[PDB]
Amino acid sequence: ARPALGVLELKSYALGVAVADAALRAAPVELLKCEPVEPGKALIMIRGEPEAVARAMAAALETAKAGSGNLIDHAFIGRIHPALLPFLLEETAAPPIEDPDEAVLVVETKTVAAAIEAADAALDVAPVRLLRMRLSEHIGGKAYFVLAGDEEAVRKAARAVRAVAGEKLIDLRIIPRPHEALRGRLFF
Amino acid sequence: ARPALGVLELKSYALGVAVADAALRAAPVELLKCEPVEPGKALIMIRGEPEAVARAMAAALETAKAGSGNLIDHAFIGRIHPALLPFLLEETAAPPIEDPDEAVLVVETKTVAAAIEAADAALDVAPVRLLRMRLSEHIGGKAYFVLAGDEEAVRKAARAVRAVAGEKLIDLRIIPRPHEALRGRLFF
Amino acid sequence: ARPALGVLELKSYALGVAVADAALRAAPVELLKCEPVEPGKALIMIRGEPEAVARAMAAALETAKAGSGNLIDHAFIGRIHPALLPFLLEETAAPPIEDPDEAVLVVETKTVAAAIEAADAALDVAPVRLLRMRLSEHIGGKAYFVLAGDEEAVRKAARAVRAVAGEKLIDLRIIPRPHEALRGRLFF
Amino acid sequence: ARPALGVLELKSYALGVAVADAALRAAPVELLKCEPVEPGKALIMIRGEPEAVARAMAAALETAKAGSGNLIDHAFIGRIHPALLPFLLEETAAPPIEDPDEAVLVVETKTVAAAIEAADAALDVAPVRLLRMRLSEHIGGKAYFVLAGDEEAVRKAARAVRAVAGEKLIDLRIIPRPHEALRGRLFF
Amino acid sequence: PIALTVVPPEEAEPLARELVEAGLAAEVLLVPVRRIYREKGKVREEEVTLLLILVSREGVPALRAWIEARHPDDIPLFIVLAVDEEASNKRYLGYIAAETHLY
Amino acid sequence: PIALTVVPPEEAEPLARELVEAGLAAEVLLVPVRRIYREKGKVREEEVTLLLILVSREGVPALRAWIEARHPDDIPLFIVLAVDEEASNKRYLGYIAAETHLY
Amino acid sequence: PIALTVVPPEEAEPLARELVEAGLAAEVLLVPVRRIYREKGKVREEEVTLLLILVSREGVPALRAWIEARHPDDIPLFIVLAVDEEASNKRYLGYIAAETHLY
Amino acid sequence: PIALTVVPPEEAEPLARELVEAGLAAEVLLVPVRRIYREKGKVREEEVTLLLILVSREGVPALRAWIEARHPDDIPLFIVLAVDEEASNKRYLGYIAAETHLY
Amino acid sequence: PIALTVVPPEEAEPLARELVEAGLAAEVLLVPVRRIYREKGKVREEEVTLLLILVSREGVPALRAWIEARHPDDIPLFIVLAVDEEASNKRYLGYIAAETHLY
Amino acid sequence: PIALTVVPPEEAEPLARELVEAGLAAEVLLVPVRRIYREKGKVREEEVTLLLILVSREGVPALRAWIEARHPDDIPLFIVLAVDEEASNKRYLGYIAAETHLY
Repeated sequence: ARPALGVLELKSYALGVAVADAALRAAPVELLKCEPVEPGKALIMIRGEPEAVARAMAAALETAKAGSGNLIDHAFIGRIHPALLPFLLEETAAPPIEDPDEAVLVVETKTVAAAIEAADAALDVAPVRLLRMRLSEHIGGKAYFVLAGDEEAVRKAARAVRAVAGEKLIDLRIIPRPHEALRGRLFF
Repeated sequence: ARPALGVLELKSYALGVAVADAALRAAPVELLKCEPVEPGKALIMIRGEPEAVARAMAAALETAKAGSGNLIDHAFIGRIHPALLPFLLEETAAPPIEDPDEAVLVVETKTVAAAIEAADAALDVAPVRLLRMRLSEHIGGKAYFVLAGDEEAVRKAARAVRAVAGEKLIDLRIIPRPHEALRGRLFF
Repeated sequence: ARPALGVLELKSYALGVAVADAALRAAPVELLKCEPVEPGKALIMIRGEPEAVARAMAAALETAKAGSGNLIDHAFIGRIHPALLPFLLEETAAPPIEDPDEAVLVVETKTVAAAIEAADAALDVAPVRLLRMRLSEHIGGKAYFVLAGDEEAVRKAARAVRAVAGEKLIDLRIIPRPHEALRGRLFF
Repeated sequence: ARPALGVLELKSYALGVAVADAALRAAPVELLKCEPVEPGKALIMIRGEPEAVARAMAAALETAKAGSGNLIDHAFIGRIHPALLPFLLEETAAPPIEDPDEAVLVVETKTVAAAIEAADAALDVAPVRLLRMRLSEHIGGKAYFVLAGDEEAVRKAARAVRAVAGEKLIDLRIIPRPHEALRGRLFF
Repeated sequence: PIALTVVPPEEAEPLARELVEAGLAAEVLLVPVRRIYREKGKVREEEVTLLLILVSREGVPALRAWIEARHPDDIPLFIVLAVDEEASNKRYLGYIAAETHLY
Repeated sequence: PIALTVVPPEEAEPLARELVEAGLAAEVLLVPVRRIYREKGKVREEEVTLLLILVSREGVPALRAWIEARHPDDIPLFIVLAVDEEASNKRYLGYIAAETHLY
Repeated sequence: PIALTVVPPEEAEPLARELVEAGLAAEVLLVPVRRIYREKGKVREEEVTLLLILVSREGVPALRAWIEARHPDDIPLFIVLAVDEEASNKRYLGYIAAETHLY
Repeated sequence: PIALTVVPPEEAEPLARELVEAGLAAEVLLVPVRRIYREKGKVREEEVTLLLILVSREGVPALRAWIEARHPDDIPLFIVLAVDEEASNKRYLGYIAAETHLY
Repeated sequence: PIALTVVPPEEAEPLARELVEAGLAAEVLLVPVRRIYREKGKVREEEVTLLLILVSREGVPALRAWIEARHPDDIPLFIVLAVDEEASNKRYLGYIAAETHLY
Repeated sequence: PIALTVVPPEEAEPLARELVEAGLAAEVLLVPVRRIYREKGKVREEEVTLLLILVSREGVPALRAWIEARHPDDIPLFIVLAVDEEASNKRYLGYIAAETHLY
């Protein structure tokens, strides 16, 4: 439910396959992702125990030094939130509309690693819910997610998101009461 | 058959959700589209009565001023052509080859709003037919459409298209007699 | 099994339809491809007899001079390798893992024409196998392929690939022994 | 055996004589060096007790403010290593080859002060030996030294040298087993 | 960042609790130190408490204004330490920013 | 740089010794502090130990990964302080870099 | 800035008083810490005192030279912390600069 | 590129075969030419063999070193011709690069 | 430029005449050479004919396409040599360009 | 560079010897080739000799002027090949430059 996670982004798919092989050889982890994404990057995701994933991440970072400037971002979370896993495993269902009075927060970042880190921090701090999470899928390389909750909770999580994301944040918007027509598409 | 239409393009999906909410609250319209498109834009489409759609477009433009320079294009048509609607509603069928001697005109523009405006103007002016209409779908953010008719009619519509599109036109080509092998793919 | 092949890349889809029509009219060839691809290009592929395909390629190059600087790349192969055809025709199956000790070579290029030329040269020179071949499909306009064989054979083919591709090569990597988890995704 | 040392480098020999006079007047120290060196610098070295040398260094730094930007580097060591002194006093003998299996570390820096500081730090940290030490003598203004020891000891000292030297390091190389012909010239 | 202030040992916890419960700081650590300073040209010696305050970059101006508008002595100690954010735990920096209620 | 973490007083020395003997840090200083923090909207009060870890600029990523992969609490405290290297003792900075075994 | 040095507990106050009364530092805070370090490849454990020295940017070179010309051990600890001056109390920074007699 | 050397007619094939079988050149063509040159100020006339060597851009330095370290005469003929690669058959250039074993 | 191809000795003149009379080349020179190449890892030896084709810069793409669409072997030899036009006879370069009928 | 001219087989050696002994070229190689060309719209066929002239970059203008001021046919063949000097034997390039007497 709460394993460790490691994320790497590289400019080359060829170096991505080399990096993934080094990570898999170093420690007994499970490869969640190794594929090219927009706009011509490579995304690698692993999971397992915190010590094994840390060992694999160190080995993968060693190999990436072969490509001068080929590393875009990376992250490592020692214990992922339970709400993050269904969206990463790609097997998920649309959450119900438990409260029509909930506000929404829409966040978009440049990198996948920044999005996963900011979402995990926001979920751990404020009492909010994750409605949507899209990871660089035909949107020009950006990533975005949507959080739901009260107005005070959402503004608290906006503070956490702004701090974690840093200079990789593209935009952040809070909508106090979504319309009925919008609520159908957002809650998906 | 001939309602009003309003189109907005924005650089941010977060501001797109805010703009869509303001438009829906202002007037009783129907939201046709609110989604991210290539290369990282947001597309919003509404329909209804001319006065309601004009009211919603004014309100949406007010909200877009929050994002400094976030508005890319917009348009508002008081009465859409009957031939445009099946392609916008996404439920359409391949038109038949009513005349093999028809010429074709292929037009591509930078923005979706310019394409819809140019197509509506060309259809209202010259006696031509709309064969295809693709709106920023994995083609690097461009949009394109294909018109069919006689040679004189097609060159008349090319004049209208060049005037309406303006500086958002990318290319324009007239093919006097398409080959049999090409005619299959074009008429789709 | 081994016909001739001709490839053209253009910046405009409108000029792509014009170029395809001229090529089809010049010689009795078969149109394999005419579509827009990322990041806003046009790809045209034909096949037939070497003399007919050469005639069509000459005519198509004449039309492309109308677009000043619109030609990106082109190639013409007098006899394609038998292993290339299933990947170009899009009807292919995942090759079996005939030897777990095989090394892999991952190559990515800027253009489709460079990828097809480099793959054909490498297959003709060294005793290697083609595992995967992706032609500008939602990866930011790049193309890539994967070759498999012994270590000596793979390094021989890397020399051929570097020479043919030239300045259109993006990256090239040799992985001596892929992991079991990686081998599943690579051999696809 | 272990007195204090102070080093100053200046762009002008005329200001070097002024600085040396101020330092000598301030405290009872011994002038080890006052001469022009390549590529047109001035080198001043003093020795004595830690409090006297600190007093002289403060006075010398006051005078150097007359020359705007004339100070290149300076350093002050409260207790020099016993192995440094024979090379600074210029009366030294070639160390014997106590172990042919020793590795060597060759370090070159831009300034004399950086070389003396890095050598003293490396000698204090790891169990290594100083074989050679040349201080800006017809080599274009650079300085270099050579250390000898085991492989683990030499790599430990390389870490210390990189930290102390900082941006004044030019190159650093570790040779695991020097050849017999090279060993004659290196051990000199 | 981290802000350092020095207060007499008696008013350490009252100030710290009132600083946290008012939302001006996410966290406070208290260290009993021994202070050597010059008063009227003579070296004195007193026992004080050192406060390490964890606040966000946006709550610093409110914290400084709140401190010297209430600090007992004539010249309050208030030093802000630069924190290297790229090598720090980013999820804790988010916790610091969220628990510093702007109000 | 200097890294600050907070641990309960019982597991301070075991963590510090295991951190140094494994080559992840050249030196550790332990300070008993008193912690005031907000838990469930109420101001709490606990006794902890503050760890000042002296590590090189290259051993920081290994130290951060080692800390939060083993830290007990949900959000570990890990703050890295910027050190002005031009005014510091350069021979100690070399000692820090050499005693931080990369492994 | 703030300079950190570590001395044995016996010579803490004598060094601090002599450092302040000589005008080399405006203020010194003394903290009893517990030190874990590696000596001859074995993890040792000793009790020391941590000195937090408040000095101006101009008195740093005199302070560093004064410290390592008199420090007992072979490699003295001397780390200078970068202070963010724009968010700090500016009237205290003036007090620090004025009480650091250049001499 | 293409490299041109001139050798006496007897040692043409032995040199060519030994050059190809050692992987220093992908291909060699041999042409019997007639040579007119000046020796000791007098125009001479001899029969030789012209070698056209097809090698890659990376195997040129090894080929030149191999040639003049073994060439009989005092000043060996070794001229490299620039090849326009954009108008040449690219699949043959790949064959040349692959058959020139770097070793 | 000058293009070099290698063909078996029997089909040399038929190919050359058909190449000139079709306007694809202004001029062809035929040289009987002796070819040493590696086939299946063994050094072979065959007699061929070397073709030196004089064509203009505009007729090169048509010539290359015409050659490999009709060349017998699997990998045809087609190398284009760069010609220094500023030092060459310019009236012959005009003859080459005029006799290469674009068609 | 290398210059190529074509002459009838009878006047090959007289022209080559007179070209070398006059100092206009360091070296000449003679190859009997077979020429296919178009005369009056009909493909003809004649036997000629191909001359490969080794001259320096400074003796080229004198060589071209000397050739077409004495060449029999109306449009003389004179093509200069670009030589890649960085990968060629530099001591032979010096021999070529020294044996091309400027006069």
